[PDB]
Amino acid sequence: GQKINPHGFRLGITTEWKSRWYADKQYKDYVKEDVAIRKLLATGLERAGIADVEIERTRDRVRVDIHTARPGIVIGRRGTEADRIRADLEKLTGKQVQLNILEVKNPESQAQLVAQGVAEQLSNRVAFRRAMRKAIQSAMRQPNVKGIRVQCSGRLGGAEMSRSEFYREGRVPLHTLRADIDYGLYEAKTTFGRIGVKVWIYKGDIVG
Amino acid sequence: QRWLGGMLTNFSTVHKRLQRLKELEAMEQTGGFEGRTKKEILMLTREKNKLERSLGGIRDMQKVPSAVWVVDTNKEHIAVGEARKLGIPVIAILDTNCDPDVVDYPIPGNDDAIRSAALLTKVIASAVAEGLQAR
RNA sequence: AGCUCGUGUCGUGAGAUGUUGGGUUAAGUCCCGCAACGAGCGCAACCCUUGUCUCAUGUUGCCAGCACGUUAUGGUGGGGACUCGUGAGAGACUGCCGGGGUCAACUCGGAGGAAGGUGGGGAUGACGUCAAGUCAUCAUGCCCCUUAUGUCCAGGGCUUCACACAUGCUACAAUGGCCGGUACAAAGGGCUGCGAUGCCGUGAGGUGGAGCGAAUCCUUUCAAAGCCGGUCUCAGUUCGGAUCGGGGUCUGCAACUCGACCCCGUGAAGUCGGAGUCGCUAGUAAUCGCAGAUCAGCAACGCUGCGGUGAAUACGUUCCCG
RNA sequence: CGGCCAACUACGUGCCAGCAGCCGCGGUAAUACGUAGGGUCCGAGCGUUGUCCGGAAUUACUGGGCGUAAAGAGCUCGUAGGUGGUUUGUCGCGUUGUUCGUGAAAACUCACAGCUUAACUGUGGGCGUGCGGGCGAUACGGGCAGACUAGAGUACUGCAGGGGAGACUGGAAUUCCUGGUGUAGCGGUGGAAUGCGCAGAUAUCAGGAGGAACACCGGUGGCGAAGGCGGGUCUCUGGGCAGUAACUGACGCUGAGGAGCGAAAGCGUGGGGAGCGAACAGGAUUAGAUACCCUGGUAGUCCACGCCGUAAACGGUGGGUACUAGGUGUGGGUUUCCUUCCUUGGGAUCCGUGCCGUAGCUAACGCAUUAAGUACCCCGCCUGGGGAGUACGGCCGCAAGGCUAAAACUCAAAGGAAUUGACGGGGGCCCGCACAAGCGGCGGAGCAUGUGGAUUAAUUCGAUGCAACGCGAAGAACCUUAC
Ligand SMILES: [Mg+2]
Ligand SMILES: [Mg+2]
Ligand SMILES: [Mg+2]
Ligand SMILES: [Mg+2]
Ligand SMILES: [Mg+2]
Ligand SMILES: [Mg+2]
Ligand SMILES: [Mg+2]
Ligand SMILES: [Mg+2]
Ligand SMILES: [Mg+2]
Ligand SMILES: [Mg+2]
Ligand SMILES: [Mg+2]
Ligand SMILES: [Mg+2]
Ligand SMILES: [Mg+2]
Ligand SMILES: [Mg+2]
Ligand SMILES: [Mg+2]
Ligand SMILES: [Mg+2]
Ligand SMILES: [Mg+2]
Ligand SMILES: [Mg+2]
Ligand SMILES: [Mg+2]
Ligand SMILES: [Mg+2]
Ligand SMILES: [Mg+2]
Ligand SMILES: [Mg+2]
Ligand SMILES: [Mg+2]
Ligand SMILES: [Mg+2]
Ligand SMILES: [Mg+2]
Ligand SMILES: [Mg+2]
Ligand SMILES: [Mg+2]
Ligand SMILES: [Mg+2]
Ligand SMILES: [Mg+2]
Ligand SMILES: [Mg+2]
Ligand SMILES: [Mg+2]
Ligand SMILES: [Mg+2]
Ligand SMILES: [Mg+2]
Ligand SMILES: [Mg+2]
Ligand SMILES: [Mg+2]
Ligand SMILES: [Mg+2]
Ligand SMILES: [Mg+2]
Ligand SMILES: [Mg+2]
Ligand SMILES: [Mg+2]
Ligand SMILES: [Mg+2]
Ligand SMILES: [Mg+2]
Ligand SMILES: [Mg+2]
Ligand SMILES: [Mg+2]
Ligand SMILES: [Mg+2]
Ligand SMILES: [Mg+2]
Ligand SMILES: [Mg+2]
Ligand SMILES: [Mg+2]
Ligand SMILES: [Mg+2]
Ligand SMILES: [Mg+2]
Ligand SMILES: [Mg+2]
Ligand SMILES: [Mg+2]
Ligand SMILES: [Mg+2]
Ligand SMILES: [Mg+2]
Ligand SMILES: [Mg+2]
Ligand SMILES: [Mg+2]
Ligand SMILES: [Mg+2]
Ligand SMILES: [Mg+2]
Ligand SMILES: [Mg+2]
Ligand SMILES: [Mg+2]
Ligand SMILES: [Mg+2]
Ligand SMILES: [Mg+2]
Ligand SMILES: [Mg+2]
Ligand SMILES: [Mg+2]
Ligand SMILES: [Mg+2]
Ligand SMILES: [Mg+2]
Ligand SMILES: [Mg+2]
Ligand SMILES: [Mg+2]
Ligand SMILES: [Mg+2]
Ligand SMILES: [Mg+2]
Ligand SMILES: [Mg+2]
Ligand SMILES: [Mg+2]
Ligand SMILES: [Mg+2]
Ligand SMILES: [Mg+2]
Ligand SMILES: [Mg+2]
Ligand SMILES: [Mg+2]
Ligand SMILES: [Mg+2]
Ligand SMILES: [Mg+2]
Ligand SMILES: [Mg+2]
Ligand SMILES: [Mg+2]
Ligand SMILES: [Mg+2]
Ligand SMILES: [Mg+2]
Ligand SMILES: [Mg+2]
Ligand SMILES: [Mg+2]
Ligand SMILES: [Mg+2]
Ligand SMILES: [Mg+2]
Ligand SMILES: [Mg+2]
Ligand SMILES: [Mg+2]
Ligand SMILES: [Mg+2]
Ligand SMILES: [Mg+2]
Ligand SMILES: [Mg+2]
Ligand SMILES: [Mg+2]
Ligand SMILES: [Mg+2]
Ligand SMILES: [Mg+2]
Ligand SMILES: [Mg+2]
Ligand SMILES: [Mg+2]
Ligand SMILES: [Mg+2]
Ligand SMILES: [Mg+2]
Ligand SMILES: [Mg+2]
Repeated sequence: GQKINPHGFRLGITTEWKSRWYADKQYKDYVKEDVAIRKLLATGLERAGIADVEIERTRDRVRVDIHTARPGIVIGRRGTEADRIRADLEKLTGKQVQLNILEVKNPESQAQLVAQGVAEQLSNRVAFRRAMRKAIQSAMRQPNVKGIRVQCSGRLGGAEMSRSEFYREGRVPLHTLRADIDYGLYEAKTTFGRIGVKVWIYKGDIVG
Repeated sequence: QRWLGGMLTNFSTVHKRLQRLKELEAMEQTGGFEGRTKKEILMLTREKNKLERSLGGIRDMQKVPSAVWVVDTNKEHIAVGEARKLGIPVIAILDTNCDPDVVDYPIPGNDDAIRSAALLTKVIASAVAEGLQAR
């Protein structure tokens, strides 16, 4: 191993929790229901990349927050996918649940969305060279973000060996705990096997 | 005081730091000093001193030169070398130990005597002033 | 503490410069001149804890100053004057002086101050190497079985043992074993769980079960080494506890392999250790306890953390390893 | 149908079966093997094989090099040949100056024309790149018929030098011998023992004997063609340098074959032989030493006469000539001027010898007037690495041996310079309980668990130095549990 998760490292200062509640009696069931519903959401929803999932729970009520680049397919104009998600939640008996859909302001500045896009491009036909060129240029087009790195590991091009290649551009202070690092990763599918994509996003710093 | 290597040849790099120095002057003239820690305040004052001391002419030239004038070319070979590399005409004082093909328009004289150096610089400055009035 | 990139220059070309040399620093940290100018990953800082003070602030916690206790102690009415605990803020920045220093970095000494020159310890692993470990955490391309290499229990073994290596525990005995008396800790767990007072047991534990989803109730008023008194006069020993047999408890449908704990007898072996070798420079080494945890019991001397008593030295890089 | 080289995917076995002109391709998932399709090239022909040229400037006349990759012979004298410093005079034998005069036919090249166009051939030209004689030229490139001198040599005066050979001679040191004095050790290496002593060592004084070589001066200095050359003195002698320039008036250069000199070692004969020192004995280290180390010491090292004729014989660069910017030292000699006329004072000149540097050259390091710069003249040497500087043959040598110098087979590379890591029993400047000073420990014995190894029907599986081993196992009567 080389590096720990930046999100875990800076989780105490600059970033905030996605799931917030307190439990001592049945916390095992709370967390197992949480992980089960997150697995079913990840399995069912693949066409639309779920950037973030957030839940806050008091007594019985639970409110799930879903962040996606676009909500058009996440929630239909009539609500078919919302009805399906509610049906899955009531099948696992998540009692009363209220869902919120929020669209991101800049899809290219979030780690998960660009990672999913690059993973899809690599999966279908797109070569890693052009895929990463497009991803990096779309990243640096945005003024707010400064430093970008993207990395992929595994069998590239179907060769019988493992390539670990990365591109860097800008400033990404991993060691600086003040640095606002946005971390994301995903496992892309391929006929020859699977390749992992790893991305770090630097967006300014916070003082206080 | 200090000749940066290839500042005329590599102008796109020093243009950014001219931008940076102008931005730092603009921010300093505002009066914001207590908004930053004294350590980085001292660091920025030191870099003000360094860059102001080593950078005097690109503040005022901007639009790149048309001719280059040099004194004591055997020590200042970097400037004349860049001048010939870029094709800019060269006018300089050649002493008894200087290469004559380096300067397009040589001016015989001494770089080692302050009297002669001051007089030659005053003569060329008078020529420049006459041209400036003549525009 | 090094690893790179953009522009430029030299050569023609691998490339070189930047990253060199002088000084300085724990460090590519800083300064001086230079075909270098700069930027990135680094490094320091930003995080947590710890060392102080001020404010805010009294219950299940403390008691300065008032009263009731009368043997059980703030126990009870009372109060922030302190710790107690947790918020905000301040405080180490060569802050100031002398001398060396290129008048530049930097260093020694000196006053204040709690700390002096990253105050202490953590989290924090740059590009990469060992085709390093993991298809028995998980996911997966290929091949293989599909009436079996699938499933279920017709019980058992993972712990067997002539021997070696590796890391620990307990010691080899008096700075001790044993017996009686006796004072100080931190943090933490508890729902189909922690478990009081009481009675019976040598003791595992049995009956019974208050208080608790928890500064409150249980983990004993959380102790051990620590102090006083008594023995042993150096013995294979009152050190040292295994081995085996005889008797019970506990979890459980059911303790033979193959559990743990309690009681007895059992008395073998061994006197600081062979070359070689390890770890430790301040709460450190060394020694004595407690707790998270998996769990129904349990091979729990373990991993992890929380504590208690608490040293010695550094003359300096010539030799060994990095 | 891997890249060279226009043309890719699937199916079948995997260090097997196999491909292939060079690199090179298969060790379960091949665009390189075999089969399928698909595409490419060519076509009544398509490939393989063999011979010949080109690229190969890879035999370099046009058109290569010799510092390190292959090469300067060891260096001179010098025969035959090749090549020449000015201008003063014919014949025209090196030669171009124009014309008539041959160049068989066929072929090549240009245009025409015919077989319907096609091969095929039909006609006339043109082409037919060399050589014959008669007529007309004289600038260079040769002999011949006469003079001068810028190369060269001589002549006059000086010059410095370890140049060579013979003889004579000096001091210090080592060893040995002789005689005092003087006592138990002396010599030795990282440590010790073989070695010599108690029969008198070592040490030290006096004397003598013999052999080798000349410390300082002594240097990146001198000379010689090169090997090389230095204690003095004498004897004879070579080479080189400056000035006056009197004289010779094309005598100059290099030089295949040939001949002479030549480091050390080796050989014969006859002498010498102090020190040193192959070989050989012991002592020492190592698992091992037939070496590095110690104690001894036979050839040789010295002399005279002959021999062999090889060296990283290096400046790894043949000689000679002319030209091309400088700076800083040394040696030798002529001059002139501040002028004391003392003075590395200053200047001019030629020769020799160090260092750094332009332009230039070179693949780079580097050379740079003492060229690897730009040229001229001649001579030797080289054509991928082994085989092999070897066999046979020839020549020389008494021999050791030396010179001349191959072929088969094999490899697809071997080599020169330079960039960056790694390593170092190469160095400097730094870090840590790394050592030093230390307490407490383990390694001797019980304990309670883990790992190898041996038994059993199973003893599940994984992790085996740092970075596994009271590790997953932070809980085995059913479960766990996979056998
Ligand atoms: Mg490193
Ligand atoms: Mg160029
Ligand atoms: Mg610099
Ligand atoms: Mg560097
Ligand atoms: Mg560099
Ligand atoms: Mg350099
Ligand atoms: Mg450094
Ligand atoms: Mg830096
Ligand atoms: Mg830092
Ligand atoms: Mg009180
Ligand atoms: Mg790194
Ligand atoms: Mg691997
Ligand atoms: Mg498997
Ligand atoms: Mg997988
Ligand atoms: Mg599978
Ligand atoms: Mg089992
Ligand atoms: Mg088992
Ligand atoms: Mg180990
Ligand atoms: Mg005991
Ligand atoms: Mg007691
Ligand atoms: Mg007590
Ligand atoms: Mg009792
Ligand atoms: Mg006992
Ligand atoms: Mg014993
Ligand atoms: Mg004893
Ligand atoms: Mg020892
Ligand atoms: Mg103990
Ligand atoms: Mg447990
Ligand atoms: Mg092809
Ligand atoms: Mg092709
Ligand atoms: Mg295949
Ligand atoms: Mg085809
Ligand atoms: Mg050919
Ligand atoms: Mg020619
Ligand atoms: Mg040639
Ligand atoms: Mg050679
Ligand atoms: Mg030669
Ligand atoms: Mg020869
Ligand atoms: Mg002749
Ligand atoms: Mg004629
Ligand atoms: Mg004629
Ligand atoms: Mg004719
Ligand atoms: Mg004819
Ligand atoms: Mg032709
Ligand atoms: Mg016709
Ligand atoms: Mg014809
Ligand atoms: Mg012809
Ligand atoms: Mg002639
Ligand atoms: Mg005359
Ligand atoms: Mg003459
Ligand atoms: Mg002389
Ligand atoms: Mg003689
Ligand atoms: Mg005597
Ligand atoms: Mg004597
Ligand atoms: Mg003798
Ligand atoms: Mg005359
Ligand atoms: Mg001659
Ligand atoms: Mg000749
Ligand atoms: Mg000749
Ligand atoms: Mg000859
Ligand atoms: Mg010859
Ligand atoms: Mg002869
Ligand atoms: Mg002879
Ligand atoms: Mg000799
Ligand atoms: Mg000899
Ligand atoms: Mg012999
Ligand atoms: Mg002889
Ligand atoms: Mg003899
Ligand atoms: Mg000897
Ligand atoms: Mg010897
Ligand atoms: Mg003998
Ligand atoms: Mg011997
Ligand atoms: Mg030879
Ligand atoms: Mg020689
Ligand atoms: Mg020669
Ligand atoms: Mg010549
Ligand atoms: Mg000269
Ligand atoms: Mg040049
Ligand atoms: Mg060149
Ligand atoms: Mg030069
Ligand atoms: Mg020359
Ligand atoms: Mg040449
Ligand atoms: Mg051989
Ligand atoms: Mg040969
Ligand atoms: Mg023969
Ligand atoms: Mg021969
Ligand atoms: Mg080389
Ligand atoms: Mg080098
Ligand atoms: Mg330290
Ligand atoms: Mg030590
Ligand atoms: Mg031990
Ligand atoms: Mg032990
Ligand atoms: Mg196993
Ligand atoms: Mg191991
Ligand atoms: Mg370990
Ligand atoms: Mg253990
Ligand atoms: Mg086991
Ligand atoms: Mg079972």
